[PDB]
Amino acid sequence: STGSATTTPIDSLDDAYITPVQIGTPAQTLNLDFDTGSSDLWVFSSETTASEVDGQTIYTPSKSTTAKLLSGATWSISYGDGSSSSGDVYTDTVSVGGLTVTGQAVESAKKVSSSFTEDSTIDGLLGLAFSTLNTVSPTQQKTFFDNAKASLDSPVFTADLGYHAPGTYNFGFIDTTAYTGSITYTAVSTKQGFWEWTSTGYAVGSGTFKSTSIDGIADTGTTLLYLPATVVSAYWAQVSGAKSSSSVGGYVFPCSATLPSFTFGVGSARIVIPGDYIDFGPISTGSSSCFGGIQSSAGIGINIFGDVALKAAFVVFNGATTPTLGFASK
Ligand SMILES: c1cnc2c(c1)ccc1cccnc12
Repeated sequence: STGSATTTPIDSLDDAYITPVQIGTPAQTLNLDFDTGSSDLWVFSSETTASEVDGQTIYTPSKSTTAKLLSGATWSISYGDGSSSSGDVYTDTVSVGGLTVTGQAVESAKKVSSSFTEDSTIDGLLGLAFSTLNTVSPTQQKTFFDNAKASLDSPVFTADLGYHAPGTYNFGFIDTTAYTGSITYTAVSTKQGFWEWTSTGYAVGSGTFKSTSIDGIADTGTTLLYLPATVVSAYWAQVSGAKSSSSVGGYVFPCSATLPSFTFGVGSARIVIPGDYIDFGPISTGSSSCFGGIQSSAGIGINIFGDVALKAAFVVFNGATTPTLGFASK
């Protein structure tokens, strides 16, 4: 079997992407953020504290004939940006673009932190990292991808994110018309539970490529590209007037400046991120200072190839016995 669904940016900056997901019988459609950096499928629900819901579509397990309370199971997640959510667990039928999984753990949120409440367009998250990161206690649960794996024609999912435009998430097959040239595959380490890989270097604009190993994670749930301080400093040194601002919390640049492109290595292949993709607009309404899409990972502890980098490529997440990541130009 296969699945194919369209993903759409939530705003004009591509801060996040939402993909419609059908949960329960009869179907309840919720717009979820597909996150390859986490492993919990959690949603806003009829059980969420009324004051913490601001416009989201909620899942109502009492209206689903296939919903089952997973007696005594609880979940609690604390994301990298200080955001958190927690609640109880149900099992229910979940479908993504025609691909159906029965008995998928659906984590019903009882409490959500304010940053989730503020994003009215995001109804929950669909975790696509490895199942060892799932927070369900006392019995850890499998991701949607892990549950679908046996049924898929091929144990892969692909991410084709658009720049200020809709894109596609495909499950079970590789669309050979969605990319140009060939796909370069690279090794994945699953030790921390992430799609962790090693980039072979980088270039700023039309400069010389610097061969250096950069260990990072392919993360669809992170908006920006977080790289070591040395790399980020070399990029922003090429932008007149760019500087690191502690009040803003990162590198900012004059909105009138033209940004150079950024190249990252995947084996012997090169993926070019156009400079326009690194512009995240004014820091505040009316400001002539703009926020950069390439930031330091020094305070994070891990390098993250977020939406800024992934949207410049066709990306294959190969969940075979020995997992790999594929990258192609598009
Ligand atoms: C991810 C993280 N921080 C940001 C954005 C996206 C977009 C705009 C912005 C403006 C000021 C400060 N941070 C951000």
